[PDB]
Amino acid sequence: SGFRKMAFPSGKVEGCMVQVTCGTTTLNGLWLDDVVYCPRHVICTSEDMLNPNYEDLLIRKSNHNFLVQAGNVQLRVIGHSMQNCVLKLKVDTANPKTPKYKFVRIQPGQTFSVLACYNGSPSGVYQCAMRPNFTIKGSFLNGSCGSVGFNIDYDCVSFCYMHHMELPTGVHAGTDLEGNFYGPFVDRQTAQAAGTDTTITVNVLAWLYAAVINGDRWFLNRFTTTLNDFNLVAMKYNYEPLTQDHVDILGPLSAQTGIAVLDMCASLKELLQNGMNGRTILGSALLEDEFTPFDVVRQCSGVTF
Amino acid sequence: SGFRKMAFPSGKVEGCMVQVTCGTTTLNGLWLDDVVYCPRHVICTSEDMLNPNYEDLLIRKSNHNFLVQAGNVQLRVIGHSMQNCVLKLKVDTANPKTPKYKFVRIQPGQTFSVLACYNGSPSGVYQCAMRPNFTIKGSFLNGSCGSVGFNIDYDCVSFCYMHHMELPTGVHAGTDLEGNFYGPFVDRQTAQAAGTDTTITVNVLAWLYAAVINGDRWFLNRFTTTLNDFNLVAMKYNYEPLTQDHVDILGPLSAQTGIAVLDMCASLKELLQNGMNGRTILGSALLEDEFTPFDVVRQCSGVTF
Ligand SMILES: *[C@H](Cl)C(=O)N(c1ccc(S(F)(F)(F)(F)F)cc1)[C@@H](C(=O)NCCc1cccc(F)c1)c1cccnc1
Ligand SMILES: *[C@H](Cl)C(=O)N(c1ccc(S(F)(F)(F)(F)F)cc1)[C@@H](C(=O)NCCc1cccc(F)c1)c1cccnc1
Repeated sequence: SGFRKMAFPSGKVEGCMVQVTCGTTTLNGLWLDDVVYCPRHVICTSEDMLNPNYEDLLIRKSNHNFLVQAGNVQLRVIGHSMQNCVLKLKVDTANPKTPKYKFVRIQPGQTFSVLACYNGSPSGVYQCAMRPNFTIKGSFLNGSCGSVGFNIDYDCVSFCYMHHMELPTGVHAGTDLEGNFYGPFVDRQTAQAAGTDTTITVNVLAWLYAAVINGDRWFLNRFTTTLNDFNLVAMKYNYEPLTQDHVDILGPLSAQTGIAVLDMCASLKELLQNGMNGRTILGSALLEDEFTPFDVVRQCSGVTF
Repeated sequence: SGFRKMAFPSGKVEGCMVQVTCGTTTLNGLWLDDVVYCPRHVICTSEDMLNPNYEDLLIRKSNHNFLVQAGNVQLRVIGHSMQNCVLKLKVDTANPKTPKYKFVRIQPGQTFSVLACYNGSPSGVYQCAMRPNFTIKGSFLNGSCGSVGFNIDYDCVSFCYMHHMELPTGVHAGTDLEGNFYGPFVDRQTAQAAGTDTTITVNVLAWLYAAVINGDRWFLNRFTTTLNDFNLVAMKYNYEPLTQDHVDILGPLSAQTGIAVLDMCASLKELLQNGMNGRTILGSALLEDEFTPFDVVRQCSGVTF
């Protein structure tokens, strides 16, 4: 019993983190095979971060200008290129600790573990959701850039996120491992709007299923509803519309609990319209939307990697 | 910016987890040097868990009855003993991945990372506090026993917790690595009272400092108070008494923020007496007490290991 925001075990990702230095800028890189991946803003100086011409900046740089360090071991750079917003540094040595891995572009509302790093060394590990507005609410200081987000499936690490920036609002923006930003963000120090964020409805419902599995039942009501009627209420409270695909994905939790998805939708409506009345669910006084239905099933049947 | 419940990176602990089997019971063990540590209830059968005589049960067992497996590699058991509630299995091989490590008995209100395991394999990693009543609010299924709690200081892992049991209430009890239970708990299937839990006041105050550092300031009031007066209010809301040692430990956060500790105490009193009025602090609609003042300082200056 119990339900917690659990990260993946970070050991396999720890073995790939390196430090990348170019001039005076130091940030984190990801060493897979004989390639090191890092944010291209490593080549930027303080005077060019307002409007960097990355193609012109990268031209003033050669392989020897990139200092890559894995622990105390200095790697030798034999090639550099730019892919979208990431730099790929070809090194003379294949990482002996390279795990089985893919690059994945995650969809909004999916979750992943962040290994926050400084100077190529790990600080800590937390579970995150890609918000509908393609930001994350993380914990990231100066130097955390190049820290990565991942999921694990048995032995394969699926990298989905590289940390690039903090917006003036205090939320976090980054790219996939091909260097394409999630959302409309660019890698320069200019004001950027994340836009209206919404609550991941399917995830809140997964969490209400988690709650019932663990004996929090007080919010279960005698009412049912319709996708259309529920969705009229979703839009009012800035919740993502619920679709039959969402309903289909909750099916295991429905089947487990014998609570029909639309009956949980009616429970959720009463909470949105009435609040929690100073009560709590799984230790929160708010509705939690950072657990996918896969995250509930994983946690509740004790899936190992 | 941002503030999150961050666990330590789990790589060094992953390399020490093994599976321990005795008869039909399988649980997790911790392989350090040539010793494997596990809950002694590994020797118990379903018919003896209500009132195990551990000394009599262990007598019916020999080294060959203990099956220890690190990945697919079967370890050879050349000695077994019982220390309090843990079994120590001497194996023929020193763990090649043994990290620099100590055993530590943690104090109530201290925090640590749990690597939840099944069949000697990691599921995930989360940050926990030892509650004042010596329980933890974790996520643990059948088979999670032997999962460990730790803190890291640069390169040294300090193991503080081994998971033993779930109480009928759904909270979690365990031992230090010398097998001494935190709290009054025993390792048998009998009803056991955790007792009244209290809120870790010093930790709530650290978290209010974290909140101010990150720009949540709405709860800051024009009132001050006294340790004695604050403590009159603490006892009413089941909060631990605040002592000058607590005040002393918050000093860095005081000094950083220029908010006197007793001024934060007055802020906290107004919240306890008035509630949050549907507002939120660092994304919670409740007062959070699972960050130590050391956890705030770590997270806010980006300490790596
Ligand atoms: C990267 Cl190691 C880092 O921590 N950055 C960072 C620094 C510079 C740039 S860039 F170079 F790419 F010029 F473009 F600016 C990106 C990221 C910190 C950071 O985000 N600095 C800029 C903050 C800012 C201000 C106004 C408008 C913006 F879009 C951005 C950083 C600090 C904390 C967390 N992550 C990153
Ligand atoms: C250990 Cl792998 C495990 O998951 N246990 C467990 C099983 C047996 C015992 S024992 F053997 F030591 F006999 F003593 F019971 C301890 C722990 C699960 C568990 O706790 N089972 C007993 C539950 C229970 C019921 C009533 C009163 C009690 F004190 C205990 C376990 C399940 C989930 C999380 N942790 C442990």
